Amino acid sequence: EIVLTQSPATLSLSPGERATLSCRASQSVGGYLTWYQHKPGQAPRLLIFDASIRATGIPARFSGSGSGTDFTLTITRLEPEDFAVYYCQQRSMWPPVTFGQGTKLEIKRTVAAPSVFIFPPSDEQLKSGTASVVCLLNNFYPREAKVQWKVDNALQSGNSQESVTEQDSKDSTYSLSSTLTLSKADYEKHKVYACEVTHQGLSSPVTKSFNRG
Amino acid sequence: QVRLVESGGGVVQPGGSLRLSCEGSGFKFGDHGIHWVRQAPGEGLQWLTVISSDGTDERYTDSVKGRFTISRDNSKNTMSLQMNNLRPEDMGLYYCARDGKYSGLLDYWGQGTMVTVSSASFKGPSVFPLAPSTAALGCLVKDYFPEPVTVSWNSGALTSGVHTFPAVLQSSGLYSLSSVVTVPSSSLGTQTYICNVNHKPSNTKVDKKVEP
Repeated sequence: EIVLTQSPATLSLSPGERATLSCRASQSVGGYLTWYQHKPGQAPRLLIFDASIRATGIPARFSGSGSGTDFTLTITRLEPEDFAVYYCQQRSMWPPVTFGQGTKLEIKRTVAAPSVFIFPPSDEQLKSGTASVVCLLNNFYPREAKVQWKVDNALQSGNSQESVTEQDSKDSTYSLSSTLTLSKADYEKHKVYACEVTHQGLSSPVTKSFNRG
Repeated sequence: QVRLVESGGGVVQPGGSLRLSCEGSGFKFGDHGIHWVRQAPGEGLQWLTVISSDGTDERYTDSVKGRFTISRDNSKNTMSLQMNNLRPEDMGLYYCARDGKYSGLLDYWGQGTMVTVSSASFKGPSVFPLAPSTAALGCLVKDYFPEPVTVSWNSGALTSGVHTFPAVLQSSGLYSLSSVVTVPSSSLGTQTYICNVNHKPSNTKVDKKVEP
């Protein structure tokens, strides 16, 4: 069964620049290979099939090259409409029809450090027996960030969940939401609730905290 | 004006079944074969099945082999896939994609219908406040099932500095999400901020006022 490996996983680039995406098959599918474009909430879009040929409506900034095992997709002069996810798909040996895990073409921007906010649980929630502490990381670039919850100096792990927005159409920023969840009984026996953020726009970790009370 | 429209998706319990459907348009449809490809959350694309363009060959991938059966009826421009004994590996977005004039070429795709496999019962959200002390404030839309929910701020009038996050699935099997907005700290005791939450799956509406 053929396995496509795409690189890089995520490509950060600026418009006007050249983007080069690779797709390695585990075994010559040779000519045979498509490339697809995918924007969130949208239907995939065929770009070029049989490796080098663009379908109709697809721009010239897009060219496919390659054979058997190694393939490349070059978007030679980036428009903002291309930042999407790109997938390669094989069709020499199927089923099954395989895909790579996609490459995400994202926008390079300058480093923007996160504005951090911590939010205590509402009294209303605490009556139902649970407590949600929320830490917001607002409009930062790049995307990689690190949230570390601390309760009374103890590092928490396994009791948080996180979510990141799509890159802003206007800013090219990302924001992240982290929720630390604990029982009400636990929330009440502790005091210091802190959110430690590590990001490349900071010389050192930022910590927002509050004391219950 | 090639259109592939999926229908049928929904919620189901593990071990249950659904019947999906794909209606074609702007093209002569028995002519091409039809594919189902699915996209689970935080995941890529994986192929599942194709039915030739006449009625005769039907391929499946190892994994739905036994559990899934595909079909069509060109005189109607549909095609359909019955999925049985559904598991939570089956959960995701299902696209029907056309095949090239076996091409193995999905040349036009649909947007997809959503399949949810959960033993969780429908439930409307508890909406909590994320109170401010520029400031940040929001609403915590918690313990709802299933997706989705929409959030507005001040009935559509607060649109700037609004970040509504993707929901997260907790162990309860209930979802949880956040919607924040950044505003001027000078507006806090002056301007009212209300998040409008709409969870259509449960016929539930909540407006939550958030103050300091």
